[PDB]
Amino acid sequence: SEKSEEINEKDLRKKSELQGTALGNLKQIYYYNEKAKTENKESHDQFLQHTILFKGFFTDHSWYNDLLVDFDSKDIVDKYKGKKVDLYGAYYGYQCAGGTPNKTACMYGGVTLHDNNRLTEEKKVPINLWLDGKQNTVPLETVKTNKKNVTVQELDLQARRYLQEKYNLYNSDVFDGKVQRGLIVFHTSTEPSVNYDLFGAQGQYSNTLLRIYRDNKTINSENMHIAIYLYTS
Amino acid sequence: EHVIIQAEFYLNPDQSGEFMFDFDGDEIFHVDMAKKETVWRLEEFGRFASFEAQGALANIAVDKANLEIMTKRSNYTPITNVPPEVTVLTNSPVELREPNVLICFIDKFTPPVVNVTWLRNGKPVTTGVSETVFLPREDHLFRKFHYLPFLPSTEDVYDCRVEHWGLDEPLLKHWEFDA
Amino acid sequence: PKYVKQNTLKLAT
Amino acid sequence: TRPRFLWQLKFECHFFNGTERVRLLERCIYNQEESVRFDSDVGEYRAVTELGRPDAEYWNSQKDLLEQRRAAVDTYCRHNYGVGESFTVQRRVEPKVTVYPSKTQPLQHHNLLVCSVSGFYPGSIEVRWFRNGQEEKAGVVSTGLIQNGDWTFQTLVMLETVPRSGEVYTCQVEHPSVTSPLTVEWRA
Repeated sequence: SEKSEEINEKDLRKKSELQGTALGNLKQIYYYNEKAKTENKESHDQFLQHTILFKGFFTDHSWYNDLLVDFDSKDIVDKYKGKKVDLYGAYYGYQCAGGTPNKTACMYGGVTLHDNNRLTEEKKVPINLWLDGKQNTVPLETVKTNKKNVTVQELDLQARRYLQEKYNLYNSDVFDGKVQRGLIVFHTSTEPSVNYDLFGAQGQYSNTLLRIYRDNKTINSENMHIAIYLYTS
Repeated sequence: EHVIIQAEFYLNPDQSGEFMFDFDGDEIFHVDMAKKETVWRLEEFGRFASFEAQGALANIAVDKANLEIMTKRSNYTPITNVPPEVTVLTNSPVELREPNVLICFIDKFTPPVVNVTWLRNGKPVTTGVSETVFLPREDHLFRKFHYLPFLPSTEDVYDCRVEHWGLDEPLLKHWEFDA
Repeated sequence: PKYVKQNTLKLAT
Repeated sequence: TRPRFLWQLKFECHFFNGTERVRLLERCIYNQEESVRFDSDVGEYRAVTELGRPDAEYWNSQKDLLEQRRAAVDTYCRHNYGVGESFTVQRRVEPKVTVYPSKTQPLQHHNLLVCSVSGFYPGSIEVRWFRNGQEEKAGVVSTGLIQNGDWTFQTLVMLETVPRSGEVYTCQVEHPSVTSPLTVEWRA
């Protein structure tokens, strides 16, 4: 963690700065929307070379039947192609192409290795929150995860669902959404920490709103914890 | 008098593809599939026109799709390798202690997969080296480019290293200032 | 001035 | 290494006399064999090798798709043409002309001269030689139009001779980027 008068300093973007339906799409992506999560999958199926397509991945969905995962490089694809894999991200439809025409959805990262990644016991990720420096008590069940090397995405998609349920993070100022700013640190000990401005999301649609997860970052679950600082200023 | 070409391709098993426009043999622009952004040859072209990169991304989805079909109907007959022709060249008559740029024109080759590497006295380089996507020709093979900037000398000898699948051994092309 | 691409079609299945 | 399979797709716009005449030529190629194509001058798809068959009969069926592929001469070819007209068609850069000898020699022992135009665009170029004001169509061996790919050309028109003192050679170059042909003279 750190001081809320110093994290209070860094130049986070504001909710002020959000052009159009963007906000509603963060509340869309994070709160209402569905998201992938299905263990032991496979494939060396792609569209272009930075991707991996999961031919016939969705079963009982009114539109899609394929989910195409977008990585930064072939390099990153070679770690997961044709190997046992687990997904856990927020997918989408508008713009997306590569799978069965019109019936395909896109994602960004959220992929971990399967073999030897299950934990002996479900890991409850400890979250420390701050509502104007004034720490608040957020339950342990909030962020769970069974993987050892969990993806930064899998944890975030969850915490980002709490901040909505508890603080209406993405609801307009009208529909009471006091928080004008907020950050989120995924705290690991033996590795560099992951920092995510809560309103520093670029673009208006899911296609960019999800890019943050394109590097497909994966951290070590245990010993870890989360940190959240929100600001009404 | 003039000809524009919306040429594009998808290749298996490389699972690689490309989409670019052409004006009389000069790439006008191409889409960076990965970054999903249109890349104007000369930065200038962009302060003027445009191109919804998103569009190319979708066309190619179909191409991939058409290849699968055709490959099957053709009863899995594969492409026949065709070795390129390299021809090192320069931007302008080399002048000692006067900047220049070594061109490596790869040509008349297919499929669209070729490795190129720049050697300065045997060693590799990254001195402002860029290339050009695969350009189209009337016979449907490909014509490529590679540029390497450099300040002339007699204290140096350069070479264009070109690896392709039609070649029985890498292709070396030496260039050196003559006095 | 917007460049317009030409949509590629699906072959005979 | 493994076998390769390829699919190439080209949409061609042949512009004759500016825009007064256009011809769209959609071409489908597998590996390196064009299997099916559309031609504004024919109006419909047509196979060009047995593999093309299914396709042709197909598409031409949707008179709806055909109708489009026929108007594409105005919404695509013509439209695109004027989109980049300014930086492509109009594109003009004045060449740089230079003269020098290949292998400095002891005058009058037959030599070779090389004019090195460089910087080009468009390509259509001319470069005659003139020994003492007299044009020569004899001994002007040229490398040809060399395209650099950065939107610039550079040809090298050489001339073989025998350096008699006093003779004044000159390389003239007419280019659409210059109102008056450029020139450069060299003393023997």
